[PDB]
Amino acid sequence: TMFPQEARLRNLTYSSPLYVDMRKEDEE
Amino acid sequence: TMIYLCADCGARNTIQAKEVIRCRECGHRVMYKMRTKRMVQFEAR
Repeated sequence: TMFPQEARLRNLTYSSPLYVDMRKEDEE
Repeated sequence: TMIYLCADCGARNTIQAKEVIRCRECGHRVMYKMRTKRMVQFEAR
């Protein structure tokens, strides 16, 4: 995980990933 | 090559040119640089 501001200087962007449950059919 | 120092631990990382930036007995991946010797001329004004 990120620990800013120990980040920043690594010119790192401070985001998190999105996870959306997608439906195609296999119950889950 | 030279020595480097970590942001947290500070232990001597003494790591080699062109490799991977990190530490040894711990974690995190940054590092600053030891101050030179170095008796430096400083006026008191």
